Amino acid sequence: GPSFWLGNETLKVPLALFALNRQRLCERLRKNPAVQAGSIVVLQGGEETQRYCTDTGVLFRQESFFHWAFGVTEPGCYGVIDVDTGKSTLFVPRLPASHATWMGKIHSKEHFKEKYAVDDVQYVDEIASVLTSQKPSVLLTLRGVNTDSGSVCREASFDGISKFEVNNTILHPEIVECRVFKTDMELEVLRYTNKISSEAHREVMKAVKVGMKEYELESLFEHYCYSRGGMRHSSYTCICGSGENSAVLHYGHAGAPNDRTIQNGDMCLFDMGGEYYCFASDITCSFPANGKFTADQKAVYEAVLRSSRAVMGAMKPGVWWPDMHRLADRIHLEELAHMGILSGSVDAMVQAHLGAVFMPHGLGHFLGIDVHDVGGYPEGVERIDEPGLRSLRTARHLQPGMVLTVKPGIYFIDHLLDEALADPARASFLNREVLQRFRGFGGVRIEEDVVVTDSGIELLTCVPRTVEEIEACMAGCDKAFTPF
Amino acid sequence: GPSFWLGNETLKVPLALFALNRQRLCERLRKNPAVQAGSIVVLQGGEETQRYCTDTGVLFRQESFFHWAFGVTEPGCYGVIDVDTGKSTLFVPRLPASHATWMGKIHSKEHFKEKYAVDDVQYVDEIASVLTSQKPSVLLTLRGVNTDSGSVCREASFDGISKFEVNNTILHPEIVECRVFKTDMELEVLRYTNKISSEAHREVMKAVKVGMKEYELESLFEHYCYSRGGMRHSSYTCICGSGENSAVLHYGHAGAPNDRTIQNGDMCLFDMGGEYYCFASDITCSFPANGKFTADQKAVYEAVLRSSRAVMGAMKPGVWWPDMHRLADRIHLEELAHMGILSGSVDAMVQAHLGAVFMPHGLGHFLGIDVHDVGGYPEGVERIDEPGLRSLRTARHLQPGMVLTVKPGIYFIDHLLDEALADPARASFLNREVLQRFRGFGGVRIEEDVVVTDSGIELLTCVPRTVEEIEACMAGCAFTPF
Ligand code: PRO
Ligand code: PRO
Ligand SMILES: [Mn+2]
Ligand SMILES: [Mn+2]
Ligand code: NA
Ligand code: NA
Ligand SMILES: [O-]
Ligand SMILES: [O-]
Repeated sequence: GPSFWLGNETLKVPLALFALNRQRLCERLRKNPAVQAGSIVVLQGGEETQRYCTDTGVLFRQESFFHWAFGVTEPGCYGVIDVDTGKSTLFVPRLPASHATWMGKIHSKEHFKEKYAVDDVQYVDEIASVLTSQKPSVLLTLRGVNTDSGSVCREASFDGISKFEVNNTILHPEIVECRVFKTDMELEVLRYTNKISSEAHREVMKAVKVGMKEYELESLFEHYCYSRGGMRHSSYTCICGSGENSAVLHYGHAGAPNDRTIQNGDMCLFDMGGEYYCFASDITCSFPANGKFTADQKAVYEAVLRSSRAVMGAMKPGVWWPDMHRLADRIHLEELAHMGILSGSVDAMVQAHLGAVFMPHGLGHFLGIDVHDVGGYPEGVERIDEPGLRSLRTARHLQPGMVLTVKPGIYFIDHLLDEALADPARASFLNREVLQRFRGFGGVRIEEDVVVTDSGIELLTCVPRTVEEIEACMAGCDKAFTPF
Repeated sequence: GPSFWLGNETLKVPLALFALNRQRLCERLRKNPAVQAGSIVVLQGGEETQRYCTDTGVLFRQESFFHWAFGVTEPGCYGVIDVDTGKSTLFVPRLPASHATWMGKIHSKEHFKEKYAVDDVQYVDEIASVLTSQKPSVLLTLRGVNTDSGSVCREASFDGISKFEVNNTILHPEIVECRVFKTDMELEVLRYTNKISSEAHREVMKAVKVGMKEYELESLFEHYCYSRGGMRHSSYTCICGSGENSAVLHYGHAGAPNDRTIQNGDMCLFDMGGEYYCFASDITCSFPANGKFTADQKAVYEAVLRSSRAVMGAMKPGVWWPDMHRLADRIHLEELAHMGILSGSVDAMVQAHLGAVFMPHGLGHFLGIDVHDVGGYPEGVERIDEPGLRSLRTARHLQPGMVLTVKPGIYFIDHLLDEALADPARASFLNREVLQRFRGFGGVRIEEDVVVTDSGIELLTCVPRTVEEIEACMAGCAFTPF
């Protein structure tokens, strides 16, 4: 069948990938007691947008549920799926003649049918007529709450939909659950996004020089990803934190826009991941700006390397993800004590939630169509009300087919450290004489993308990780490393 | 005073630029007989957004009127200007403690006051209280219609604004008119955006090889602009049309995403412009993919070079922009006749609107903080309902301080050609046997950015333009990323 491809050495993605997602969704819905015969799933694609009130077009990126079901790159579409038969119909915009002048060829419906390997193609303005002719029992539309943003998914609507029976409660948890479990075809794409982003991270490590602006490496990363990988988008805004900025978890946004000059002695924390055909990657590399770890940098870095590898070694089906977070916390505390930053009983440190001072974010999250992927907190799964753990984006147990980021880190964040020092329950663990040395250090984060398998995990990411490997890469020796 | 700067060799932009814009706006408003004493201009800045229902942040780019007045890069702000005194107050978000963990330093109000060189800074949640104490007659807010998008400008609103008298009609025409005329400080930024984008176009011409994907050059262009120019954004989505795609005017969008392989014998039409601190550039270069113009390519290319230079040579204060568009049409028709594509009276061709078959878009437009800048069709300036001219984004007369793109082109667009061939009023001019050879040629566009001066224009763009210059540039043996 047909494939999405951007030529050169980019990945051919079979449109069969999306056909399989539609089949899986129907199979799940048919087993749902709330679903009656003759139901039709109705999804609305994203539309073109502009900057504010201007005619400056914003580059269109498809809505993630719609992409998952159809793989369609054009704005203004709808898509429906007959649950009982699996029959898929794509609705495409009926374009004005002038489109041919300004935007390009006005493709036929048959062109789109062949391109996307759907069963039928119709024009958007015909959706009420076409659905009326099929005499559905109920239309199943998308509405639910994203547990990372708090936003409500946009339910499909069209002229005449009020004449149909519409249910907007059934679909969301079911299509979310399908997205949680990646197919082998989806894993092929995520292997590829990790391949290209890993290569780009290695090029950045080779290119980094003291005196550069952070954004020079953002630019280089995205250029590798696009020109070599066909990744027109990143999965999220690049985080290129040097020096103290490496303690800022989502550094690089408009308010802190990767605009610091990299200094000798700084640590760098570069959290970047290209997106290919709306599939994510998320990789974080930490390294010394000048290519040589100091003793202090090595100690903090290897503490996080230890927790990274311990978690990857422990992950397998049945493991409760919050237990992996607590494992990372315990290892960070052990290593911070071994460094002289902390002293006393590590058991007592754990009981006092001291780990969250140094890692105030969740250990990792689902990854897929969205970098913070859906389904972390389905009904019944509760957020843990403790420091650090409350920021986990899932409290689920691991099962084969899930894709997770594993992103432990240690940071020196002044207001968190100062809170701890003001707190009798935590203050005694801290050795200020040693800690003062790490004020303004920033932090280290080491992030891998992995698949949960029957036997453990498959590591997708391929970047240098030991001190020796990283120093070699920065010296231009990027291939001299061996993944976990 | 303070300046915006992204280090290295990037441009230092004084915040005085925005203070001058605020002064100019107040001066204009004070002369408006409808404006009451004690009026306060109230603008609302852009807010952070995400992709659909996800938590995937979209990189924030400031709303253009707000940027013009304040130069503020942070989301979630408001800004007000006392019309009578010119006093400026910026309102910034009161951030939660956790911002320091996730997003960065929680700057003081004093930090923002010094950064932006405004008269005062307050928190957004105090805007009603602050405005109340100033006892304004009327709040002047922004509402009007953009004549390129047809969208309505988003009017400022805040909790408690209902307690004020608000006028949303006066401001828009006045702040639009101010934006039409660029200050010397604004022109310095537009010289810089043209400089970097010109350099990036030259690098692309040197890098193009047969067999590359169009998007490889989009990527290279944006990388040059960001890494060397500090241009995090482009002014618009890059248009990298090779072969027949060079006839597609806004090629490169998600539906036609710069994904063709460049072939031997193709013409390339690359329309790209980096954005610096929300100031635009817009440059188009046309050239043969293989570095050597054929006879047919040279003829079409030099026709557009001729109209480009003729229009630039005629531009000066008082010139009616639609007359320049018609000048370009007449030149294109003359040249297409010399080539043998057309035969007959060029006068009669013009009367039949044949020029619009080959150039269906407007000759050019205002450029500034938006690439299609505001103010092309103020009240009293009408759109001309004729082929080609109806797509002009302004029908104004030129005045000093206006910044315009000059972008003639000739394209071979099947459905326009087919219409013309069916129409007896136009078909007689077209020589089918010659035209057939140019089906699938694509097109040529040559686009310069210029400023109207007291006596003529100033050219901002600097790329190779003659056939000799282009061939020498592409044969050049500087920018090696990895
Ligand atoms: O938002 C999150 O969950 C991770 C934590 C470090 C940066 N991104
Ligand atoms: O939209 C416009 O006015 C110009 C025409 C060529 C492409 N951009
Ligand atoms: Mn990340
Ligand atoms: Mn242009
Ligand atoms: Na190096
Ligand atoms: Na900029
Ligand atoms: O991350
Ligand atoms: O253009």
